Amino acid sequence: AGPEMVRGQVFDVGPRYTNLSYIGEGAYGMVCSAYDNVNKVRVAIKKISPFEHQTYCQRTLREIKILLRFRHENIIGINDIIRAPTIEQMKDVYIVQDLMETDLYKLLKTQHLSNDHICYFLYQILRGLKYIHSANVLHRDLKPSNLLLNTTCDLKICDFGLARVTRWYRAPEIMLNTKSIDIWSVGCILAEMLSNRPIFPGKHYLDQLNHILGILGSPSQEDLNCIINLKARNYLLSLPHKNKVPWNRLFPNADSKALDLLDKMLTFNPHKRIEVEQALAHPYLEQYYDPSDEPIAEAPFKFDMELDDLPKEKLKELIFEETARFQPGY
Ligand SMILES: O=C1c2cc(-c3ccnc(NC4CCOCC4)n3)cn2CCCN1[C@H](CO)c1cccc(Cl)c1
Repeated sequence: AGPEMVRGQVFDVGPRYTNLSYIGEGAYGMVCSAYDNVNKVRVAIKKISPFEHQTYCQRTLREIKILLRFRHENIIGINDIIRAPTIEQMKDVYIVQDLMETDLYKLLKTQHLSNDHICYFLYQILRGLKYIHSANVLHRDLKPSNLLLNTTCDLKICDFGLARVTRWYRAPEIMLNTKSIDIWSVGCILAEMLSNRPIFPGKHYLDQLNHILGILGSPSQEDLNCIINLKARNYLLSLPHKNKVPWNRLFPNADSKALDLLDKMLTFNPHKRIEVEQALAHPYLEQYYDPSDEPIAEAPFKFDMELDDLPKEKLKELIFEETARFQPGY
């Protein structure tokens, strides 16, 4: 037989996983769907090739430990991990996850969402985020392609590769210098569900700022009273005045409760931005909000080691150890 190959990438995941097809990619790897001949369903297999770069090694170890600890309906998990039987041979890691049918990015390219569906998707994003944040974890890269959907509108957040204890979805703080950065991203996603287009599609860093200011209007002095990059501050002060554009002009036929929540998520000042529990409790989400049925994590997630300080080789060792429990005869 042999090991299978997909678009230039070896996928050494047989014999349990076969019939592979491309379904996505990342900076240092690729995702395929595959047939699992044990559970008799198709799965997703995420191949990661990180070991040349320390940063990639850090993220890979964070992603694995986070996801193996988390357990939540609106969060992608890990069912299996494949890697070589010896550390000298381990060049790749294969993370096996539940297969989802599509993502919100694709959905928004092809479909108009009803207000009820927007409401329901927003609720599930926030319910999952509430769990994440309750563990004192930040996702940091929420965007429509990281929101997976199955046939029945169940939603799951994926790609925890940037999790810690994308320009269009990037909060102003990030560019002008916390859980509030995920809230900003969710705001951008809500706006995108409302109009089927990204609200702040900047082509570069400066242009991103101009797009935000183009809607929010010139920042107040309180908005600028904070630690801020000098270049950014000087740049913003060099700009002419910008008027605030009212949400109901940008989104003429949107539910007014949806816009009220949007306004609170897309607040320039992170300290004034709505937090996830308040967002779930907002009137827009009344029909789904159910604090009886919104799990939080038992304890805040913490790492025992300073991953930032460790050399690649030590991290690779840790990855080898973390993944050992999935090896046969363990
Ligand atoms: O982590 C995922 C991922 C995994 C999945 C996933 C998981 C389960 N099912 C389905 N179904 C598909 C069916 C067709 O339509 C789209 C959804 N997708 C999606 N993503 C999002 C994009 C790919 N990356 C990340 C980058 O962000 C990544 C991957 C590999 C290496 C590296 Cl370095 C990073």
